[PDB]
Amino acid sequence: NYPAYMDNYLKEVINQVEEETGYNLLTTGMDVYTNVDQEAQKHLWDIYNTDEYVAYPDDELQVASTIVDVSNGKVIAQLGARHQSSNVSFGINQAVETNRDWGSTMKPITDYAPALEYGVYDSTATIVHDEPYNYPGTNTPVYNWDRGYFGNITLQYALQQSRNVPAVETLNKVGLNRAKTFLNGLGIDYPSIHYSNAISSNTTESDKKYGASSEKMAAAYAAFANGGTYYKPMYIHKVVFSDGSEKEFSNVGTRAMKETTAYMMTDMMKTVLSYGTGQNAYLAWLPQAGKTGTSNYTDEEIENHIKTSQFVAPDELFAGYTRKYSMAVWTGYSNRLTPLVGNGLTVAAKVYRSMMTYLSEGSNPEDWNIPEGLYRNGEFVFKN
Amino acid sequence: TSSKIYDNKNQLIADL
Ligand SMILES: *C(=O)[C@@H]([C@@H]1NC(C(=O)[O-])=C(SC2Cn3cnc[n+]3C2)[C@@H]1C)[C@@H](C)O
Ligand SMILES: [Zn+2]
Ligand SMILES: [Zn+2]
Ligand SMILES: [Zn+2]
Ligand SMILES: [Zn+2]
Repeated sequence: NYPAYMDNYLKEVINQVEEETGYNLLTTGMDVYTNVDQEAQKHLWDIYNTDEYVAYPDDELQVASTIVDVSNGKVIAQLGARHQSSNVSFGINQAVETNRDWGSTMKPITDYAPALEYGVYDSTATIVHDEPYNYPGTNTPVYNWDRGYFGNITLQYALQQSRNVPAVETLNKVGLNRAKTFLNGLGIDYPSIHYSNAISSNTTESDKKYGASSEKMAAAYAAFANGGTYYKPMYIHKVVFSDGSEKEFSNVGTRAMKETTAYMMTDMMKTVLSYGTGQNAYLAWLPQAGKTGTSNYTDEEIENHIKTSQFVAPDELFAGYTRKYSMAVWTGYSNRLTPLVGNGLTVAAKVYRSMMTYLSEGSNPEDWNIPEGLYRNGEFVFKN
Repeated sequence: TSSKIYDNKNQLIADL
């Protein structure tokens, strides 16, 4: 027997234990030590299932998120579902499932960071292009949400207003190989990477690790926060077997990107919260950065199943980090064909604010130090 | 048979 809220976390614990030790912890007696912050976790559960912290439009709107310790890669809270009036043990943990499109939140890790990393761009002020543009190799247009084109704009503003044209084109200038490599270093992969992926975590498999889940996004954005170091998500700290033996799990890092890249990305993403999209996640007293996401429906879907004139979406996403914690939010309905309307779209950002409020208040919120090889200028940062 | 789960503080939270 076990608590209501812990269901999702234990499921991953069991999965991780037998991946590293090869023992289903239900068929073998062993004491296992985890990274779950109980208070934080109960607080997470409280944001989902009350009227205290977030105003929901209805009882079946889903939220799914994962919170990581940026310094070691320890998942401290996870919750893939809200309101579960059918308690069957260890259900489908949506928080690690990848079968939903993370849309624009893929831009930072797939497009601009690698672009900067491999020195395709020199500054957060480099002028990039939002003009009529086509997916390379095809006569298919890359539309923006507003169907318009902002023209000549800076990289920073491009990320902020979240324009699809400069995003896609930037994937083309990085190269598809380089990008697949960069995503791997951030723990994300596709069987096959395509230009569509510059604005979508939409994959062909999702049989395993392919695509993006709140797990893999939290793990990726933590690298932005700590200066470019990816840690594999961890749930377990130590195992003690019946036979007295003990295996401790030390979580080691890998260089995902240069510290200057990690910084430049952070700096731009700061403006997302302040001047642009995720203002519903803005905290005046907390040094944080993020990217919003609003996926869309397919051509088939638009005509046959979705019937409205309004701004609608199957998924709304947020992916923010502070100096200490990384958190990635997914929102939507179990059946994708139920669209997100008006107020439903703010939930992702509001959820993050609420949970980030809790973890940060008390300890002094430290900002990011501008590191060797970068200097400050106007609204932007430049290299050397 | 019987397994015990402990949070980040090391306090028991689940028995499986
Ligand atoms: C990405 O998911 C999506 C675009 N990015 C966003 C977003 O960042 O939320 C949007 S909605 C956008 C509408 N608007 C005006 N001012 C701020 N915002 C939020 C679009 C749909 C890609 C895939 O198109
Ligand atoms: Zn609380
Ligand atoms: Zn409360
Ligand atoms: Zn161009
Ligand atoms: Zn292709």
